[PDB]
Amino acid sequence: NIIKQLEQEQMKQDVPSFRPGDTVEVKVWVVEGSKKRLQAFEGVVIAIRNRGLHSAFTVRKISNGEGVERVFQTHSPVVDSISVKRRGAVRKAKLYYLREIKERLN
Amino acid sequence: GKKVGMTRIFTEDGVSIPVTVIEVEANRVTQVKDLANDGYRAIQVTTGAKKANRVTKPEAGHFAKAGVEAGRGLWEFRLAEGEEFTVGQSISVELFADVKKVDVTTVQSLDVVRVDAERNLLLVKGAVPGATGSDLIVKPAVKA
Amino acid sequence: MRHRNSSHRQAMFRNMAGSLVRHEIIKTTLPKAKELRRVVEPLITLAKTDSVANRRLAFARTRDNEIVAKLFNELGPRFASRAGGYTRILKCGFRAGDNAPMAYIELVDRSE
RNA sequence: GUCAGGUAGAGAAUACCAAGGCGCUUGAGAGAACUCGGGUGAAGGAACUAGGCAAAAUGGUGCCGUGCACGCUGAUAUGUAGG
RNA sequence: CUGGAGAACUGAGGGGGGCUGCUCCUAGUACGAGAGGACCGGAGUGGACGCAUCACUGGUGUUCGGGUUGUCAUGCCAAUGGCACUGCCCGGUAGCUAAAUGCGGAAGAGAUAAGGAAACUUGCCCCGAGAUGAGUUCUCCCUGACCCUUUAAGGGUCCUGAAGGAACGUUGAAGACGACGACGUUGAUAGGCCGGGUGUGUAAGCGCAGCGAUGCGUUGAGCUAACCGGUACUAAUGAACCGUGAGG
Repeated sequence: NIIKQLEQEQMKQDVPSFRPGDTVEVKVWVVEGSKKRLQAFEGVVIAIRNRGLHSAFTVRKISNGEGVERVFQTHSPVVDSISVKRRGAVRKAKLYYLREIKERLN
Repeated sequence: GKKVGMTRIFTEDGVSIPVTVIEVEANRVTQVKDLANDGYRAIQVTTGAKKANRVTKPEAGHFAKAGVEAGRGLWEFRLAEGEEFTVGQSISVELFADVKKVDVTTVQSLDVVRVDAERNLLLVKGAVPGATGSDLIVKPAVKA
Repeated sequence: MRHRNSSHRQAMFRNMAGSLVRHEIIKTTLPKAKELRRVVEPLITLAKTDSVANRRLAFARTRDNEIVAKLFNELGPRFASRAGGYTRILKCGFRAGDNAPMAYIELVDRSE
């Protein structure tokens, strides 16, 4: 209860609802010397770890030649906004098999 | 104090600091040692509470002598000839506000992140020995 | 560092749990009786509420139609008002064969 | 040396059953200070050694590539070439 | 300056330790006839070794959950369970492990040698009274009778069982030699019954269409061990044993 009370105010309630296998765009702050820039990352969510303040999700992006995986901390200040583009119709909690999708229309 | 789990805090700039969160009730003095009797300067302090039926009266009489309520365990720290304390005095966590490095028992030179008195809570950057619910002793860093 | 094989252990508790329900009391070694509780009461708690799914799951455990019939009919209502602690263990000396601590484990019933 | 059923399978291998034959002539609790033997466990996959030995990987065939098909077919045909 | 217990301190002595390299400010400075260009101190950034070590980053997890091949039992089909290495493959919420994260070596003081240095003796961290000036400081409990009597730490009989601790039972993440952390009925430590979160990602049953193999509604639902937040109507209960009664 001490831990929970400490993290409730640190957590943010503006977290959008997304599911594994969804196409997600996430904006992340970037520091270059003395300037703050907003970087846009496009990818598909392949894993979500729910632990409250420590909740995180993995996004895989197919870059020019090879894929890139990126683990974001949902409640970190670095991430500003998260938007969902497609509602992937998968039936697995962790989509690790994409290393080596339908659309839900709901 | 008592160790109560572990968590992390996110700063405005973005970096996240893993913090050990220690709950520290008001520490109330029970005995004061001096050169005349004990040959050294130290204060004996207690914390927490103990069941009346379980606390043996040899300690209860010792606690009652100082007007102190029976706590769990006893610890004492040596003085630096620059401070004075009186029997029965209550010590809270605000004393750590002015110090940035603390020693947790020993893991030494740990940054202090936040201190508050309304909730009797102290925060330390890093990990400290022992599992949750264990007893810890926090003192200012000696290696200045 | 802890801060029978699995199959044999699971089968034994399944059999012993069924025998306990059928007879309301059984004589067994004290360690077995203590470990049997963590398998026995959960069955009675499920039997407190009756449903098609619960009946099927209760059958999947103990794999016996007689026990399921025994449950959900009188063990359910007889323990509806009781919140846990449906079992009682009485130590009864040691087994003469190998000096094993023996104890009767019996459901809190049979007050006739 | 002979007699050795059903399903799956190329087979006399192996797994799962009926009939028949049995629990092998010390047991009940507690967990590993790693003496022994398997499966799994990040990889610059040789940073070990005289020797990548023993393991692991591997094996097949609804086959046109010197990669593809693979467990089920409303229907073609409520069983197609045919003994 | 030897009565019988439960704690907090003083720390002699002994053991593990005195990491390394680079850049920036000091500074186009000192030395040298120019160029080249400091050393030390301070600050910051890597790697190696050791203690602590999980809120966050990975892997593993023979109990729960999802999917499935060959065969069999439960008088049946559907729906399950057991066996074939955990049947094989893909994950995860507690406990155990590091790549990551975090801390420690440096500075100060008395005594150096050579001609006032990273070595010795310290400061920092862990342990410490079977270290005999013989239990410091603080606290709790105790003021009970007759004979023999060579009349003195002698023996015998009767009465008493405190403080505190141990055993048995519910727990043992201190790593199985276990007297150890707490709690044991003014009682939530463990084994259950609920609620919440995470993981699994569309179960059983019913209904419409195709009258098949799937998918949708029912339903982000069902289930979920060692853990989080509550509740004693179950069980740790009530008698002993051990240790004494004013201290040369």
